[PDB]
Amino acid sequence: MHYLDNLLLNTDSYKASHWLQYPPGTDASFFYVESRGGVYDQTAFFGLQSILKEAINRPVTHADIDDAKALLAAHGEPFNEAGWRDIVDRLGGQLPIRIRAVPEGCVVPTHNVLMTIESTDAKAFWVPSYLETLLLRVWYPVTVATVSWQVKQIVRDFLQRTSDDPEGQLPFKLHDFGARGVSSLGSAALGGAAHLVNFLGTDTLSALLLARAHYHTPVAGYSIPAAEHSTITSWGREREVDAYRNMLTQFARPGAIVAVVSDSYDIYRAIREHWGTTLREEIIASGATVVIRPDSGDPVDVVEQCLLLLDEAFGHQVNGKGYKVLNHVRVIQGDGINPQSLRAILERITAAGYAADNVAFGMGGALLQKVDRDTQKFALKCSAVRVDGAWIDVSKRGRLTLLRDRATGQYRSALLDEVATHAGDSDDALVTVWENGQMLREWTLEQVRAHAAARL
Amino acid sequence: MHYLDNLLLNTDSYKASHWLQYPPGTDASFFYVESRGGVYDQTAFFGLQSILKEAINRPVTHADIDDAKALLAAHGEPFNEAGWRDIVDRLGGQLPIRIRAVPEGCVVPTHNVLMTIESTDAKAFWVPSYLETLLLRVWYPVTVATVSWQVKQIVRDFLQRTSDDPEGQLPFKLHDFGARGVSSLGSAALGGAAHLVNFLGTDTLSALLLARAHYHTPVAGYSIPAAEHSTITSWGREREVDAYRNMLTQFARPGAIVAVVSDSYDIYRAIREHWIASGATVVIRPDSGDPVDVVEQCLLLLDEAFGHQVNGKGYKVLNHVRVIQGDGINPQSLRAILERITAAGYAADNVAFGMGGALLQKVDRDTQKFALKCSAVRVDGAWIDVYKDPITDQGKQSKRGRLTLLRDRATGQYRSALLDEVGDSDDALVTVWENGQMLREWTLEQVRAHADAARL
Repeated sequence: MHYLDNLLLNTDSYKASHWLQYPPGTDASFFYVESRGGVYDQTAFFGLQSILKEAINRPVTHADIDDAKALLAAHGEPFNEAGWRDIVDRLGGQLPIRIRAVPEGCVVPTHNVLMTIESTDAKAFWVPSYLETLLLRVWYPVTVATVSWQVKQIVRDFLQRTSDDPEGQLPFKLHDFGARGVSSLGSAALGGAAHLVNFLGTDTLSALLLARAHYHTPVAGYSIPAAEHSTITSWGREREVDAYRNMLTQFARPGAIVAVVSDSYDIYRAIREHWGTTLREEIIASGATVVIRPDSGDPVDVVEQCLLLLDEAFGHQVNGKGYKVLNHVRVIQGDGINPQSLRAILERITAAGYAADNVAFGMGGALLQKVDRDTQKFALKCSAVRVDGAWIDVSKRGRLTLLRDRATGQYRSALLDEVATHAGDSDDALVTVWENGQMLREWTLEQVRAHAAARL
Repeated sequence: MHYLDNLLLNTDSYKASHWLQYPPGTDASFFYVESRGGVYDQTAFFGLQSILKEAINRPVTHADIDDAKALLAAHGEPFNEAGWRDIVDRLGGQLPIRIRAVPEGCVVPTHNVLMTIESTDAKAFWVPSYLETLLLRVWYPVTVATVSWQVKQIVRDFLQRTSDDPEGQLPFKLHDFGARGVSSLGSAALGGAAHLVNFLGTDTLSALLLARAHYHTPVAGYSIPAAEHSTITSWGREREVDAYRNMLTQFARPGAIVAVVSDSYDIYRAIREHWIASGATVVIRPDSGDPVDVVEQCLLLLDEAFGHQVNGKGYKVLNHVRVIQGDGINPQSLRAILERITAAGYAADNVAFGMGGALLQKVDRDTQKFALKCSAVRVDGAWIDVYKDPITDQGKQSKRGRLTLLRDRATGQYRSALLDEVGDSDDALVTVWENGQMLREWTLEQVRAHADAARL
């Protein structure tokens, strides 16, 4: 990625000449980030720590300026060469900004300050605006973390009603399969880590690498061996049961979990005859759990059909809450899953008397790629500048922060002046996470996961 | 950055388990890529060269294996340590695969082979499937290049009918400003470069860096200084005319082009309520109103204040001023604008378009139904077709066997064909990459030539 290792070019073109647009005598600038609404009423704030670590990873250099000046000139943009040289020569190439943010993992209602960015040097007051492009991409990890968090609340509800161990089951019920469906490796890593705020199951190895490098977590998630259509069908139709038996031979051990896509030829026959008759005793003797995966048919209907046929072959127990738990086998549905279809499946199977323990869900592109900056109407806005020594407002206005009520937990946005006058009942909910080149507050993924305490 | 620098972990977790699942006697695999349909009936192939240069940038090493071995064990996957050590020790850490692709920039109807991947080593025959995750993300640059190419064909049609210089105007008519609305820096670079296949205007500086590093083109695109609305709002309402005045004295010079943003109502007051010498062209961007209506109204008002000349086709061309619409632009609304303004008698010269998230982010793997399928394997010395039964395949695999793409000599038409059958057609794929060596590479100039030659 060394070709992209120049912070001065990690911006929109027109920002190269933007400093010339401020009023004469401008001395400082203040910006905030918020969700202005969208699909969900609240957002799980995540990813700013990774953005800052990766995008601002070294001092700016004179060679950075040389390359940027030449490229921008031929590209058609003026460039503040003298201003950047001053940052290199006088400020050590460190950016004079202060960033404050709500602790990552907190879930905050929309229309609220989530981050603020302020200039810390009078001559280089324009730096916050230069960083708008790379900082506003925080919309992506926030939105993925929010989608994942919203799904977690849905599953938790049905597990509460129908399972004897809701919180033991819950972290494995949404599995991220989206690395092939997202637009970049870097997006897979950050989007996948955003899912891991809420769940433990992932096939996005890049998310483990980002969690290890940026969130102090050596092993942030887990997965299982799983068959693909192409390995099954390479055996030939006549050897479908041998392909399945090989999955057991390689991977079925006591306590192990193994997923097998079972619709290469006919999933009803696969369950009734191959798994449920020919291989049944081998599965029982393995001590393993076999997870059946449909990959065709109506997503809701086929999950219920699978549970019924698996029940007929393997039996069930009834749990403390009166719901059936299949013996030795589970179902995972990755096809056609969104929060609406996921809730529909859970509604269908619990109404048929099956515990939500029996099923798990996969999302791929619907989680990592079918999100955009408008999903939660993300915005980064200038709220105040200092001109001739006086702070001037630029409907949210002035130097702002986020407050949290100590008794109710409710959030609201406020002027910084009111942290003192409202020291009763409310605390400042933002913390300073980055200032003048120094990251000042780091979270572990464990801490982020603890914050994501939020229910609704 | 460096935390993602291990090709062995740039895959889905279950791919670590995958080689154990093939039948005894397997020793080759074959894969093809196609678009199965979707929004558009043809796709511009672009981006594989950047994916290969960045994702496979060095030989695999023993250190890579040690790191992958330890993480995957903790994560829950088996790992083919011996197979990877053999690749490092016997094959120099070079991946034993052959990739063939249509030359980048070529535009191919859907339902056609665009790429094939085949194993080249009998022991390491499982390597192509291991790379499926990172290779399938070629869907993204192909899809962005396709959206941009489809916009180019619409604008081309209207310029041919109403402009005296269609091909001179065309490359500046769609401007990318998606860098803040895309999910990561890497996606901004690769998606932004996909737009540069068709057009010259971009605010995505990351795309310039990728075009230079991966497509050998140091200055691939251009932009102009542009007023930020909120910075103008920082001068105070009583000095808003002062703010726009500053914009021109800083940037407006003879051959220059400068953009000013404005609320549509203030364009009215400026010309009808009353609220040329620099030699520059000023491009006005309205920020309010309906996209089709407001562009027509701006042209009418601007005609009042600046006048126009009639070109050789009979259409009015404004003096000194142009209009760019960057709000609400998608291919359908862009065509509605061109219909309206040309019905009003204005040449397509007068207007340009911007797309942001709508170009770089609001696309997914389903936009062009992008597929990568294993279509054949060799087992016990015989090549066999690989496929799900038609009743469960749901149309996702249209082809079987070892395949290529042909170009008809008489008609220039593309069609897909079995390699064993391959008469008045030439093979349209070239071998771009084999066993660690990039065998055919393109400059962006060549890519653009391919795409610009394609029509409809």
